[PDB]
Amino acid sequence: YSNQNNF
Repeated sequence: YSNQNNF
């Protein structure tokens, strides 16, 4: 699993 949250 890999995730990036760019607010």
